[PDB]
Amino acid sequence: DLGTENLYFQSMASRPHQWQADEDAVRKGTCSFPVRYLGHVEVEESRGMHVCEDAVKKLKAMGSVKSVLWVSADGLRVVDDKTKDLLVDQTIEKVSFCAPDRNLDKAFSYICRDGTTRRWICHCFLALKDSGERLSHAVGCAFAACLERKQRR
Ligand SMILES: [Cl-]
Ligand SMILES: [Cl-]
Repeated sequence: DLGTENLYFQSMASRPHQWQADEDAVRKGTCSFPVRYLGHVEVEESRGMHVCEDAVKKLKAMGSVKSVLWVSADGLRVVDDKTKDLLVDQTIEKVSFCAPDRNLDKAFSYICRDGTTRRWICHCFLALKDSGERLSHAVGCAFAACLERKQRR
């Protein structure tokens, strides 16, 4: 869809003195979060706070993998805890939108376009030690860092 959040505005709002460390970590490619990867789902939109919520409830009603979600300015990565296998390597430039969940506080998801499959694909998570919004803030820092480096280049 067409719809744009002011990234600067929401950066200034999200100021718990725990997330101060997250921003410098995302830029320095060291930022990680313990998660449970729910899976990917077809979604009818590139963005939507409720569109995500839906996609989460699809998977939560379907049937999860212990992993670590890594957040850098170049992309998001999910590494398996059991096998240490790289499960997901999603580039930050083809990520459309991300958001936490109004009704699942540990939930975090992001939408992305896959040009080969020609569809919008959500990717849901349940954080183990953190809140869903903490993760989303981290990925927003990526969105910012990306745009900022693309402007210099
Ligand atoms: Cl938005
Ligand atoms: Cl930088």
